[PDB]
Amino acid sequence: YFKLKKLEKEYELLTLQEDYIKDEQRHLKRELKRAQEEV
Amino acid sequence: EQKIQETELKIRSKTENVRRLEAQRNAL
Amino acid sequence: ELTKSLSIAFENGDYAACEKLLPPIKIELIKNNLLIPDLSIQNDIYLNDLMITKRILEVGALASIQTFNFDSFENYFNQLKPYYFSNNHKLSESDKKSKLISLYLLNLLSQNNTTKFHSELQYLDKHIKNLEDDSLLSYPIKLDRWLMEGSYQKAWDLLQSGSQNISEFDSFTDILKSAIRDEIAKNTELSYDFLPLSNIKALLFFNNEKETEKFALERNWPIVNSKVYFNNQSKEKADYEDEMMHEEDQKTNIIEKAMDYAISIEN
Amino acid sequence: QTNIWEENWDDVEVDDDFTNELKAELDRYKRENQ
Amino acid sequence: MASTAVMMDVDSSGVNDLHHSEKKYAEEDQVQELLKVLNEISKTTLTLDPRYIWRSLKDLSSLRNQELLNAETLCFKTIEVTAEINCFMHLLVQLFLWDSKELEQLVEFNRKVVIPNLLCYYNLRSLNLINAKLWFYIYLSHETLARSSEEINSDNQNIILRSTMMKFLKIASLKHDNETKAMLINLILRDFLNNGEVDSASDFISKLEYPHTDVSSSLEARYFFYLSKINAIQLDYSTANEYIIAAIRKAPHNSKSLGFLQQSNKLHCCIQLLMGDIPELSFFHQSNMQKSLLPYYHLTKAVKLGDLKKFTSTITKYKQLLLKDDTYQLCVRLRSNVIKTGIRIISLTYKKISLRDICLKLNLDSEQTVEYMVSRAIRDGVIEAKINHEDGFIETTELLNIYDSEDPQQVFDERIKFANQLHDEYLVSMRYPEDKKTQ
Amino acid sequence: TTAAPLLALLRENQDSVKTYALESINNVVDQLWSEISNELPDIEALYDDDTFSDREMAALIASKVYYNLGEYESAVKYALAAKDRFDIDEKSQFVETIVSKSIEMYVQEASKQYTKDEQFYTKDIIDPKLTSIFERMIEKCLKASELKLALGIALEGYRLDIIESALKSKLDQDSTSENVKIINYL
Repeated sequence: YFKLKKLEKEYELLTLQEDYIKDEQRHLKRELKRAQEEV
Repeated sequence: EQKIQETELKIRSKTENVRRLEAQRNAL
Repeated sequence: ELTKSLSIAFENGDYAACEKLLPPIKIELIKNNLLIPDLSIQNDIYLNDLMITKRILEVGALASIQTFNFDSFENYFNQLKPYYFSNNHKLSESDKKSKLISLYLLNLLSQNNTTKFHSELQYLDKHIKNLEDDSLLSYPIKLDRWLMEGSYQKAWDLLQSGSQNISEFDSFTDILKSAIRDEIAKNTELSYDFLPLSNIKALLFFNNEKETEKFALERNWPIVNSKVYFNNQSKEKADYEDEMMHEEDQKTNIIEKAMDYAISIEN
Repeated sequence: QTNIWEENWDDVEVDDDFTNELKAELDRYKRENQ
Repeated sequence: MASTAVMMDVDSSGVNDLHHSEKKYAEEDQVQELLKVLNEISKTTLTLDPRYIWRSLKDLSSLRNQELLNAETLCFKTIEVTAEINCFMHLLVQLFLWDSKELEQLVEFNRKVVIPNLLCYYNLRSLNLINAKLWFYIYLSHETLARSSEEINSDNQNIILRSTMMKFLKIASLKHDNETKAMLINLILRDFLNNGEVDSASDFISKLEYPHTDVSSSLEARYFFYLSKINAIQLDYSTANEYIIAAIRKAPHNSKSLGFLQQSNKLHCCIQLLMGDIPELSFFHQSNMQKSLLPYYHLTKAVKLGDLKKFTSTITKYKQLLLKDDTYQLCVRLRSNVIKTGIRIISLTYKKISLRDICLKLNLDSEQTVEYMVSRAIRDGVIEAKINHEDGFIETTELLNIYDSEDPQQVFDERIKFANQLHDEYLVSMRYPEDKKTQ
Repeated sequence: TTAAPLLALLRENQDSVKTYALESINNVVDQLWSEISNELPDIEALYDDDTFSDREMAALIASKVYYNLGEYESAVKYALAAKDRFDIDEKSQFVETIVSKSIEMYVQEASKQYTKDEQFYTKDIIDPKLTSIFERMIEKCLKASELKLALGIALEGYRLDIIESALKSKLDQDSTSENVKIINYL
């Protein structure tokens, strides 16, 4: 049970950690293309 | 007891999708 | 005890009367502990007590199948089955145990479940060692040999002559005969459109052709005088198995789509 | 058996050629009989 | 000497400490790689003898000394923990008939290793440090019995084992409690392949495949291997072969190619037989019989013709070898299947033949069974022809297509399903190089 | 051994037998549920026979099969059905598993219950069996007497009844600064 509420809970972050990225993923993806234009 | 025990293994498995996006990071 | 009473009852035939004796005796081996295969070595049960316990399974099954019950038969059989085959089970062994499974394989055979039938031959412990030495056991597969591919000639003949058919087996023999011919019926239906009513009866091994004529019409077979016809040998169209293949482009479009996503999600 | 022959389909069969001639005679011998 | 032996173990423990740090990606694969090196030094002599001292002092270490059972003595709560387990691993490893003969000593010790302070807390911790093969591989030997009487009641230890393996199937929590798993099944599978009917294989199938990645392709293939033999008398052939076609190279075995892959191949040969295909044994001539194919060749040799007599003779001769491999059950079907195969080439070529020429081939074989025998054939397809005896003319269909159908395009979806094949699996292997650059 | 008799004993009458079937079965389920996994349809119906009492045997038996089938809300339900065949102090990884399995269910339930009402837990909507066993483990958590253990649960459990009492009880108990800190910690 115990130390996880301490520990385990801190992994919700690591969930978001993914969730930070695939967002930013499309960024570079698009940031590519409109930039892929001018180059 | 083991109530929250394996609950790690949920997110403990999530360690990967990180690294995909991590692979992607470079890859992007 | 009820032990021998039924053991006498069965011994007397009278298997209807033998039937109701089983459950109480079935309540015995509960407490007698025999009915459950005893994983802890009991020293002497198998032959101390469990002897006829091993038999009452046989016996009860024997009567049940003689009374044309099958699960009961098989149930008892399933229960004999460890005492039949524990793995090692030389501790006790018996004979019609062959006959039983023989009957039961033949049952399975009639039960028209191919793999399990065969995979039971695989589940069989000693196979050929067991198998070939029992004509009863020798029926189903040799039959199956015939049966499976669809020439029944001697097989169908054999089962009329079958000593087990001649002894206890005529239960499925009847079923089987019909069970046989329905395939031939299709095989004929496959092999033939228009077949003389004689030939099909000759095929169906019938004496009256109106015997057949039922089947053909029970099959719903187009028929004129003297000849069974197949205008439609099959079920073509008929509702389900639709909306998938023809999955010409849709699936391939999705495939395309997929491939294009295999192209797109490749990003 | 050795290493690389022309391999497949498959070993075919054997005793044909002379058999043929044995018959090529017989054939023609039958055709002599013809 | 014993040093260098232990020095390996030391370095292993050194890498076990790399596990005592964390997974064990190295350490396991190290242990794996070490398990390869397990052959080299070996003995027990001062290996096990100082090992006690090297272990000294833990109770189970002294318990394992019961397995040592020798003259060791000499001299030498934390650094001793999973090492001892890892040595209990080696304790297993020790016993391959390496450093052992009768593991029935160790059988008990297996449990008395596995059960105590083991088979307990390891869920994610011990990462297939269990080798249940090595567990059972012991009993595998013992199953040379025969002897044990079974033994017992019948044979409950192996029963209990299945249950004990079940007790891991229990412990298989899908928390990554996996790798070893379907060996336990592979066991039970081959335990069915001992006496049994796998069909709870379906229930085994119901759960899973050995998911997924971390398992040795071997067992993953050895999975399929048995998983084939399911479909064997389940009478699925393709999928069975598809398992073989998922099996063979594919789990690289070369050492295990020799005795073991023949078995694999032995079954593989049977498949196309079940499918009547008879691929070219031209290679299957070699790395083969010797000890595997050639009866299958003899079968194929028959199955090319499928002359029942001549066919049967093969079996009649090789039955025991069949029997040895329990391939006997097979081929009985394929008897007329080739006879029917020939039927197709008897000249179904003519859009018919008359009855009694296509009877003639059966008038070469049997009569008016022909009716059946052809209906027996026409039954399954396997030929496409028609007849009516009213005509007594056995009418052999075109078998002719201008295809323009999806038929090849099915075979493309096949390809297409591989259009990603590594094309995707590159992206799979794109991570490893570049994300290990990030470290 | 192999379940074929017990498979056979199943349909066989005399709920006595079925008991002794289930009894013997129950013990040997663990391995042989595999064979038995096909008998579950009857076993289902068996649990639907109020005539045969013990069917909670089969229910938990099915639960054994269901873990062994990876079925849980199945298993849990029939473990929940058991109550007798089932107990928390009964120790198998399975039991520990199914409990822990059974448990998690509560949380979102409770959370979904928490969603609408925050006194949800004061009410019946959650299967009390779980809630009981939940709290019974919370009791065990109280007897574990490290209560973030209980709290972080009851945190998500949203049960102040647990929480406050866990505090209040512990309050008078000991940990002068800690009972303060335990709060703060939480």
